[PDB]
Amino acid sequence: MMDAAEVEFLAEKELVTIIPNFSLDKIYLIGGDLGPFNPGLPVEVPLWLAINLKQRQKCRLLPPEWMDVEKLEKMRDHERKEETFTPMPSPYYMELTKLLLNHASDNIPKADEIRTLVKDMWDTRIAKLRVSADSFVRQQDNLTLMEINTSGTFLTQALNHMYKLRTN
Amino acid sequence: EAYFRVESGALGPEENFLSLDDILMSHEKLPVRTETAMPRLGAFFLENAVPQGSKLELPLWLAKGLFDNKRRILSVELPKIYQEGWRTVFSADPNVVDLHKMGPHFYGFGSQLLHFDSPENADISQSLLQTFIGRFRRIMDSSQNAYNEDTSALVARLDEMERGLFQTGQKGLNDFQCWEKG
Amino acid sequence: LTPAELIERLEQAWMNEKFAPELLESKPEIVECVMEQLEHMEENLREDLKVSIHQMEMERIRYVLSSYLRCRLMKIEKFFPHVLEKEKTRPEGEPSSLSPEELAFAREFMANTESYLKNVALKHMPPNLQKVDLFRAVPKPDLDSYVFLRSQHLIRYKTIA
Amino acid sequence: MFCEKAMELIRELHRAPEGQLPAFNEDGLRQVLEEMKALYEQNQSDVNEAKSGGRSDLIPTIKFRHCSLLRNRRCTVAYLYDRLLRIRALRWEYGSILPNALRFHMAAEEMEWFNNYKRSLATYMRSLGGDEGLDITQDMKPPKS
Repeated sequence: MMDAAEVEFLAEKELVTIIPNFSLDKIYLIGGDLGPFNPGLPVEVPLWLAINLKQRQKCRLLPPEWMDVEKLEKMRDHERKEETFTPMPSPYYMELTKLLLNHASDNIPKADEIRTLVKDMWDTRIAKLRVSADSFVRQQDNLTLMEINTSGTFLTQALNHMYKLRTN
Repeated sequence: EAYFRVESGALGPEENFLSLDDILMSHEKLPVRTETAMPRLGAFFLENAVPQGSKLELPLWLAKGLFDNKRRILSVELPKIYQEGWRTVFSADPNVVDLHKMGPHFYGFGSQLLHFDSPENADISQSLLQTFIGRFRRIMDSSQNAYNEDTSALVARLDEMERGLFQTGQKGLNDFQCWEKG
Repeated sequence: LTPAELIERLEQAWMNEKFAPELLESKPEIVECVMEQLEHMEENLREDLKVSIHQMEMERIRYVLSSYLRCRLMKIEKFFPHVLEKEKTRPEGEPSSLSPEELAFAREFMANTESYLKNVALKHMPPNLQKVDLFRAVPKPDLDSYVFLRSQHLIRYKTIA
Repeated sequence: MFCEKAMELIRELHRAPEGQLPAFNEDGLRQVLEEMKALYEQNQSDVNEAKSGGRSDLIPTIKFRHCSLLRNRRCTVAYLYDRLLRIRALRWEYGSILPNALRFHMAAEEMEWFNNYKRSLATYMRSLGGDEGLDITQDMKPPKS
């Protein structure tokens, strides 16, 4: 299985948009290229580089299109709507929110508000993951890796005790 | 961490030779009757030998080490809790039973207890699930949440394999919270 | 193949070996290659900001390669008997789920453990009972255990295996 | 005769919180073996006394003692192995040199197994690439910077 750290490492491969305050030629990285850097000129780079440059004080992070208050605030409801699991914006929606709100709240339009709004969607998403578990066990997708691991291992065991006792 | 112990197996067919949990489980006495006399063995069982028919309490490992399909050495009886007596009260509501006071290794012992070819083996197993799949909730809901004296009182009733589920769920809930922070 | 692809693969053989309850097939290629690609960089590397950016991409390239092998070693040790032999008992025509370095290691592992058991206590035992068949003492990977496969879902590994 | 002594040995390990390593129980192990020796002779005898001495009513008494020998063994092996599983971790935790605190809880045989263990892991890694392969003990957690 994977732990938060390990999963986050994957969220950090995710592309985000930043406007740098410097000029750098095109760096040819092993895992792709990173377009030339020009101040005041938008460039898409990996969340890890972004966060690095951000704290290195040499750039400004642009909030993902979806990280808009009323935008998600309209998704939480669509989640608390459909009885089942609602497909998420970013397949690491939880990570990006944690990494961006801890490292670049400066660039996020009103954090305190958006922050909570996000978890209210992880809570009523976990909740729905627990009630839906009681079932698969008893009667014997669309989730983010960060959800199927923070609960994975447990559900994993339970099932390893089912088929083991359901046969004994 | 880097310390990966030998996990249990008592719920599957046999135990796991190197499992500390399994040796610990299999060390619980059991209601056993004698068939043929056993000389010398009278000093340990303070009552030069042990008559035929004596009612004894022997480790599940010993009772199983002597038992065979002829009962030519040992007679065993299903402990009071695995009996259809409670096997009904559990059917009512398992989430109220005190699976710890009763055999601490409720599930594990119950499974290994099948070897003794009891006729009513089936009915037992068809209850070892009804009582687990029945408590699966109150156990998960307790683990996937911060501590309170509702878990400190619930936990005091889970058996050894549940107290285990409890920890695991209590681990991820504490791995993610140790991440959601700074 | 291409650096971009290569790495991408490593993250597969890495995660695969991390969700599969058994010492998966050895991918001595993805491994020796990324090993080569990295060293390649450490060279051209030794400007400022540029270099730094390359070192960071490497600490991740390294991280996975390690987290990867580190997972394999954990598996072999957790099953040193059902591996040190499992190879010898694998039809020549299939992939050796253990490499020649992991071999001299899984091999050394037992020769150290076995000697320990014997010397420390297993030899002071009543004759005709001083030996132990680790091949049955140490449990084997439980193939019938539930996992998570990616359209993603979960179900016993054996069936999928 | 009930392998009770052996039990207090696997317990000294069940009562060890995370996977801490309590001091090796030299004394306990000795009392466990000497107990097997006793269980042996006094069982082999009854075995001889049965092959010749005629008295067959002994089989039960013999099998019983056999269980003891086995049990006492299962436990004394599981114990020595779980300590190895723990000692092993000590490598991926404190590094190459051992906190002189742990050496103090290990048997001379265990420190021996450990140094032989490190000594090989060392070789393994050093063969993963040119100029001393790749140390996989470092980079334990994904980088945060």
